[PDB]
This record gives sequence, C-alpha cells and structure tokens, in this order.
Amino acid sequence: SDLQVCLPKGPTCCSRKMEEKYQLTARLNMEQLLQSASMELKFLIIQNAAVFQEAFEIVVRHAKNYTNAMFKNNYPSLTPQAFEFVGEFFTDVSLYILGSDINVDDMVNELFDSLFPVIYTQMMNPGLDINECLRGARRDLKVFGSFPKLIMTQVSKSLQVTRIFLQALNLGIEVINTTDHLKFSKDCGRMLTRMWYCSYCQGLMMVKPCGGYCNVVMQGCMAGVVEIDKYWREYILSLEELVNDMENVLLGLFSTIHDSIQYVQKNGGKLTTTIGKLCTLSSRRRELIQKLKSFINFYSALPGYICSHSPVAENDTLCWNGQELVERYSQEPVVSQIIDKLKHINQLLRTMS
Ligand SMILES: *[C@@H]1O[C@H](CO)[C@@H](O)[C@H](O)[C@H]1NC(C)=O
Ligand SMILES: *[C@@H]1O[C@H](CO)[C@@H](O)[C@H](O)[C@H]1NC(C)=O
Repeated sequence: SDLQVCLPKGPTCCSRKMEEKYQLTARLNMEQLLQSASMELKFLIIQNAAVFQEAFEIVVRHAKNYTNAMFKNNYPSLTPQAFEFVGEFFTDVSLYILGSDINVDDMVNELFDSLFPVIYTQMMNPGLDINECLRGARRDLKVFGSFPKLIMTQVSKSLQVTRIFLQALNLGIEVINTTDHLKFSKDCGRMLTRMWYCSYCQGLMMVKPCGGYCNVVMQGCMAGVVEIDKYWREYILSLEELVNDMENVLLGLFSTIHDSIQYVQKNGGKLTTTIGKLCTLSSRRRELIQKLKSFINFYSALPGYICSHSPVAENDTLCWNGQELVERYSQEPVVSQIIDKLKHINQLLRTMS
C-alpha cells in the first residue's frame, strides 16, 4: 500500500521496512557477483605483477654487481668512487622501472659527470675543489663523444618499455578492482530488488526471475559498463603488441662504459692542456598474454555472468517478471574514469611498439 519498489499487484507480505532490507541485500548481492566474476582475473595480474617486479629487480641488481666487478678488475684507480656513481645510477634505474619520476638522460649524464673528474685526477693527471669545473668540462668539451647519447638511447628504449609494462599490469589491476565497486543508478537498485526479491513479497517460495527479464534489467544498468569493452579489448591487444630486452642492455653497460673510458683516454694530451687552462623472462610474459587473452570478453560477458550465476528461469516459463508470475515472458562518472585511464594507457602502449 505504501511500497516504493515492489509493485503491489495483489496483497503483499512485506512492509516498507522489509523493502529496505531487500534493497540493501540487492546491493550486496550485486557486489558479490561482480567480485566473484573479477576475482580470477584480478589474481592473475596480481601474481604476474609481483613476480615480474622482483624479476626485474634481480636483473638490475645483477647488472649493478657486474659493472662494479669490471670496475674493480679494469679500473681500480677509479674505485671506490666508481661504486658510488654506479650504485646511484642503478638505483635510479630501478626507481624509474617502478614508475617514479626519473629522467633517463639525467641518469646517464650524472653518471658521466661523476666519472670524468676521477678519470682525470687518477688516470690522466695524477696529482677536489676544482671538481665542479671538471664536471662542466665533461659536457662542454664532449670528452666522451657520442657514448653518453649512445647509452642514453640504449637504456631509455628498454627502460621505457619495461616501465610501461609494469604500469600496464598495475592499471589492469586497478580497473578490474574498480568493476566490483561500481555503484549503479537508483532505478537499477529497484529493478534488481524486483528481479531477485519482490517475488517473496507476493508470497512465492521457489519462483525464479525470467532469463529475458534478467537480460533487459542487466542491459539496463550495465549499459555504461558494457561500453568499456572496446577499450578493455584494445588494452589486451596493445599489451600483446608490446610483449611481442632490458636484460641484455643492462648487462652490457660495463662494456660500453669501459670503451668510453678508453675513448676519453685516447685524446688525453690535448685534453689535459685544454682543461688545465680552462680550470626465461620472455616465456613468462608470453604465458601471461595467452592467459590474458582468455579474458578479452570480460566486459561483454559481464551481464551474461550476473544472469547466469543468479537463480533465473532460463526457459522464460513460469517465472517472475518483476511484478507477477507469468506463463511466458513478454520482453557514468566512474565508468568514464575507467575509460580515460584505459585510453591513456592504450595510447602509451601503441607508441612503444
Ligand atoms: C651481488 O649483489 C648483492 C646484492 O646487491 C651483494 O650483496 C653482493 O655483494 C654482490 N656480489 C658481487 C660479487 O658484486
Ligand atoms: C581494490 O579497491 C579497494 C577499494 O577501492 C582498495 O581498498 C583496495 O586496495 C584495492 N585493491 C587493489 C589490489 O588495488
């Protein structure tokens, strides 16, 4: 008589307060169903994100170790200072891989800025306050040739693809975790309450809602959610485009650095006088992608999941149509944030490869 959701066709066994209860369980039932649909995909990316993050850090640590080892072996006169700017470089390497605001060109530079004064003082002119004059002379006189720019492009290409690979996995975690927190319209909350519970208010014990009625209701409130599909697909294929490395580059840096130190030593005669006057991975991300491609239908199949895991009369016979038991059935802001972040990422993937 005073109900606001359950259309009272005949009498009704539930009051207004019982309509609250049914509306809140409708909310809770929807969130649980969405969360059950997204659990297995969420855990897949969470697993891989944790593994790949440690695997990359193992690579960076191994690359730092070997660069320090070739400094110990080939340039003992540059140690222990060598250990300081090598460690600072690879620390910034990791920090950049994990998404922090680090400038790759500033990394490579600062490395050669710190490396040149000790090369001059210990290898070229044996025999502290003039240090800043030497650091400026490194770049102003281009003592290292194209070696810094060579390393610059060599590592910026591989560190950018590794950084975006991690950023893409985490953002995938972020949007899939956002699905089961998706708040819906007030009209849908009433429709879901009608579809799932308002039959109990009419005194029915085993009646299930119609599969067709569930389809028009689900398509009702997932109209915005389903629009994410196109962008979620493009995210999957763009991620496949990137995987199809950074180890070989980072584990080759010593070689390039060592040759750069030979290069600056080749013109020492004129340089000293001028300055004196002046002063199994790839298998893992392949398996991840093949497992991620099984979830390309996630957003399109989502209304199908909610109806197929809720009790419905698929036959559309002897079912509940939201207001009565029939013989046959007749028949943005958060979502836009998901699409924006998907758009931003997809663009970022497509440009790398
Ligand atoms: C290798 O790296 C680990 C951790 O960075 C360090 O404890 C160890 O001393 C390194 N070994 C060599 C030979 O550089
Ligand atoms: C999922 O979302 C909830 C609430 O927004 C948040 O507390 C939680 O940390 C998120 N989990 C992940 C793995 O992002």
